[PDB]
Amino acid sequence: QANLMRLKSDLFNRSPMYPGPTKDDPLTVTLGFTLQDIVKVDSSTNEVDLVYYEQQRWKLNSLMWDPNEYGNITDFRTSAADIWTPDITAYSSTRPVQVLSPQIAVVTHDGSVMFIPAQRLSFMCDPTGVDSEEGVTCAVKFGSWVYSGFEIDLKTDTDQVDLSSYYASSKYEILSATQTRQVQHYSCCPEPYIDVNLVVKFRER
Amino acid sequence: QANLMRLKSDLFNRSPMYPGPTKDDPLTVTLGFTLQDIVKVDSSTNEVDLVYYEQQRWKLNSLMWDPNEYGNITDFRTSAADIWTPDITAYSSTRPVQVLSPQIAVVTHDGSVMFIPAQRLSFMCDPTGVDSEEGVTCAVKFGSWVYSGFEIDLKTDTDQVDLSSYYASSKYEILSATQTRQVQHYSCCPEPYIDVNLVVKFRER
Amino acid sequence: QANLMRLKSDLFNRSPMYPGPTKDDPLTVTLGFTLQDIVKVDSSTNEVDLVYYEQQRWKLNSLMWDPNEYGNITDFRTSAADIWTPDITAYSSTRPVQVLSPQIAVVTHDGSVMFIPAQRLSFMCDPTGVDSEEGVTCAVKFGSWVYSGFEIDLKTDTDQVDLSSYYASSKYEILSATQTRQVQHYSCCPEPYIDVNLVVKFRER
Amino acid sequence: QANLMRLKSDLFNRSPMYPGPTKDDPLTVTLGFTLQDIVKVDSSTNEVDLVYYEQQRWKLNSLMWDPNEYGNITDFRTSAADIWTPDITAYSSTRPVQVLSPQIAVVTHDGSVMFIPAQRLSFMCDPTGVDSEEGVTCAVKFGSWVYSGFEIDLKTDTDQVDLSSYYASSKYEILSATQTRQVQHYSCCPEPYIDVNLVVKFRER
Amino acid sequence: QANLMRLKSDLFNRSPMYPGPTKDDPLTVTLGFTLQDIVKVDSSTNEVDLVYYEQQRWKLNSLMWDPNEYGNITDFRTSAADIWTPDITAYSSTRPVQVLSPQIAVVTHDGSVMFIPAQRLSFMCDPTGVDSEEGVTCAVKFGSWVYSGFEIDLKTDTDQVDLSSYYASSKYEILSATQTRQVQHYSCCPEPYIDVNLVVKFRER
Ligand SMILES: COc1cc2c3cc1Oc1cc(ccc1O)C[C@@H]1c4c(cc(OC)c(O)c4Oc4ccc(cc4)C[C@@H]3[N@@H+](C)CC2)CC[N+]1(C)C
Ligand SMILES: COc1cc2c3cc1Oc1cc(ccc1O)C[C@@H]1c4c(cc(OC)c(O)c4Oc4ccc(cc4)C[C@@H]3[N@H+](C)CC2)CC[N+]1(C)C
Repeated sequence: QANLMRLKSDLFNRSPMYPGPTKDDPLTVTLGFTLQDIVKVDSSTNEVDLVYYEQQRWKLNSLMWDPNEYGNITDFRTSAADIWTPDITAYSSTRPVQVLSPQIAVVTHDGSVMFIPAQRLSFMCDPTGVDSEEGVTCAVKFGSWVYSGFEIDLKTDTDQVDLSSYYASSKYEILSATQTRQVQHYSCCPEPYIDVNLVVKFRER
Repeated sequence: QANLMRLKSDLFNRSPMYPGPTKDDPLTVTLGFTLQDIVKVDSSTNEVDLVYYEQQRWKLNSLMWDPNEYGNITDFRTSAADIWTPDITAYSSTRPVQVLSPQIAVVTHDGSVMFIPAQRLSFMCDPTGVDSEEGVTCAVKFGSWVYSGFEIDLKTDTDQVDLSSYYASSKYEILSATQTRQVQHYSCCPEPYIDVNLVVKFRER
Repeated sequence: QANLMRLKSDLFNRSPMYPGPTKDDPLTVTLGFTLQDIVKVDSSTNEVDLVYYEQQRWKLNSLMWDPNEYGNITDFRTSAADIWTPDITAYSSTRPVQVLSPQIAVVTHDGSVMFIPAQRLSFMCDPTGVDSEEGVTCAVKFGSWVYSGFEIDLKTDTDQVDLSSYYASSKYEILSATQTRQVQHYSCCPEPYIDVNLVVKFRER
Repeated sequence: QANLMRLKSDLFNRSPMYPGPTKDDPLTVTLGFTLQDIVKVDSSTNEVDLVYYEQQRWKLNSLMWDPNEYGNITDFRTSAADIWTPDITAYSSTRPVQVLSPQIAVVTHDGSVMFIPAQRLSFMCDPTGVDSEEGVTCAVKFGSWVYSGFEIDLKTDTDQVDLSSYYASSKYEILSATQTRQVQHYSCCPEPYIDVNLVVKFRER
Repeated sequence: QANLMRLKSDLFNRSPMYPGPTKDDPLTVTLGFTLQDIVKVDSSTNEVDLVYYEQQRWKLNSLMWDPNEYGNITDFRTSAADIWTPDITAYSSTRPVQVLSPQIAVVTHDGSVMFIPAQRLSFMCDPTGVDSEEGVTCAVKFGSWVYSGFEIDLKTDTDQVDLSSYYASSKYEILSATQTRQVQHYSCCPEPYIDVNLVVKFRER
């Protein structure tokens, strides 16, 4: 534990925290979703509740170290509060997202960070037709709240949502689930905006 | 990165925080709304729930810098906790407002700040007649809680609520949505009080 | 800005915070209610929900200053957390009160403080008869939780609750609303206790 | 206020906080309940909600002073965060307890502390028979979560629950309410455990 | 009080907090569940709510002392905030866990820690058949959120859940409850992953 304490002190206590990305030093965040359950549909307010894991990854020069200088530590776990993290947010939630897991990240000696919060999210969806063979389609966009594509770029590893852990006995079965990078341009500004579109088709039985 | 780190230290770590405006140093806050959805109407209690983005802009001389002195940085993002923010509040909410987005501001080198919190708001409105073709009109005033017009002035860029992001499968159809600056006068004191009246006429799908 | 920052620095950063009143240096807190809406009535549990502004005023010697020494500043606004506040409490709530407004107060150069929190309160009341013409009466007492009348006295400026802001389209119509200072003797204790009794008579409109 | 400021500084800003009791230096906490209302009875989940004031009293040598040294001050009010407090817990709650009063205590010159949190508690009870002339009996135990009776001894001043403030128009009549110190033997541990059994008999209307 | 104050200062105020385990300095956490009550069952969302006490035990060399040096103190109670605690998490919750007990742990002179948070948990569970003689079986896995079996190994003293405290009058009767260590291996990586599977069979009473 002596070496890890030294490393953390060197990384965190010995310099001002990373002030986030800028156009001159942009960063790429990879997003991936693991859908666990569709827990609730409300057809009187058009709200649907999902439970999922959101995998985020990024890399910072300021979090790099040489394992040989620290007893060959190649990675460590630490509170998310200890590091900068991206402001990735649902764009059409209807209630504050509910965090279901400890806020702890894994940092690797190449400066890469992996952070996987589990969340319950209520978002806007008209669920009518959910009780049919065809099912229904809902969508919610995820992206930075304040950084344009010039500061934060988003990427997915695959366009397919991970369904391997979807609750087998859910009230709702998943027909398809995709996660797709998009580039928007608002008629006010020249910079691109990026989001990842979570599109889920599902039905009752 | 080095220059941004130095700039924030100069802006935030060297002086005390802006103590807010006064009659001698008044401020103008620009407000605007982007209505995403009407998520609930409760006819038993006369409450209606909105989800919206709330644009706020103002400008502080104490947040100014010369880009040439800081590696040509022209603006930056920072936690809204790092800066003074106006106490803009709904005048007829029935529940604490729920914040749906990160609290992060954009600061520009001219001292301008832009802050766009997304919110779920419950407020007083009698929805009677919402299920007619003529619909129903509700209204909520927004303004400073403790500053009069001598200290904080309000403006809208436009009197038209931004509806271009309105949920396309909402239970409710928006007939009109305006945001209008108003000068109030309580028969207690001379100084004027300013508010922005959000007025929304809508009906069931 | 400079003068104000200097004033606050002098009032808040140079001496320990005011530790609250004692018998030898008692304080008077003036209370007043602006009733905005009766939002909910629950006959299953005998709970009624009110939304109101609670106006509080008191005066501290330690908050005085000479405007001439501070650029003619005669008053200022500041976070409620910067100052001592009375522990004024509803005595028969059934849920934690919910705060609907920013916790900011106005401080004046003679040491007077004005604080007006907006709140939603659930309290004990049997609504039986609310649907009639006579309506129903409910009452709730407000006062310090831990200070006796030897340390904090209360008073009202008028025993008439301010209804000039009551929601015109409430489900309930106010027939009467009074706020009355009471002096209580508790058999446990030789000190006088003071409360303000908010009595509201109302019916379905 | 000068004298009170000195006293708090001497009591609080000189030594570490009291680290809580040990077998070598045990502490006795006195508990007393004032039942204000049985708010809710859920027959579908067997949950009952009470509102009560839980009076806690204990005494510490480290909180003692001589009034002659501090301007005849014999007691003072202070934030509960300023002092050690016992971890008295309801043992079969089903939701986190909700605090309804300010977290402030009264400290007296003999080192005695009195802290009276008003709370709303949901707990496990089968309300079958509540709608009979005989009513139903429910019980809830209170005591330290982590201290044995070797470290914290509990007592009541009376076995009779204070019903003098019970809400006159509750949906429920109280047939009886008692609070009884129990010495408990757990087979895990040779040390005695102590709890206070709150037993309430009640019926509809 | 003096000796304990010394001990806490020596354990907590001299060195940095334990930074958590690593592959070189792994840690075993022992878990044991005491099931108090199955409180809710929702067949429209497939969620079930449990109240239980989760015993957690582990041992750090950095928490050891010689009782002879500290007045024979053999163990002490302290806020869970003063120490490192393992990130043990339910893998299929549908809402943030609710904490029902004080966050206070017991530390023993051999460096061992015992911490027993009482909690209400909502987790994914199809209750179909709960209203039958055979009842239904649900399960939820517990483990570290970010540590693999190389860093945190889990174990149970027994595979039988503690039922000695189950609410006698619950709406649901417990047919069986087991808690068993399991070793997973996720396709991506080679390190073992460890969880404790809590399996409850139950029926309406
Ligand atoms: C639904 O569409 C939007 C999606 C998103 C945003 C904003 C969107 O559209 C809006 C954009 C604006 C207000 C309200 C909006 O609803 C701000 C916009 C604007 C101004 C100055 C700028 O600086 C010079 C600037 O860049 C601006 O444009 C953006 C500001 C923030 C964001 C995007 C664009 C991120 C912002 N956030 C949550 C991410 C997703 C002044 C006023 N003006 C309205 C023109
Ligand atoms: C690791 O598990 C426990 C941890 C702790 C305790 C008890 C625990 O589990 C037990 C709980 C019980 C017996 C044996 C136990 O081993 C009592 C339990 C019970 C009854 C009545 C209650 O009131 C009407 C009640 O609240 C009960 O549950 C608790 C009682 C005390 C404590 C917790 C729960 C605190 C008690 N102690 C000091 C703190 C930590 C009667 C029937 N029943 C046996 C089911």
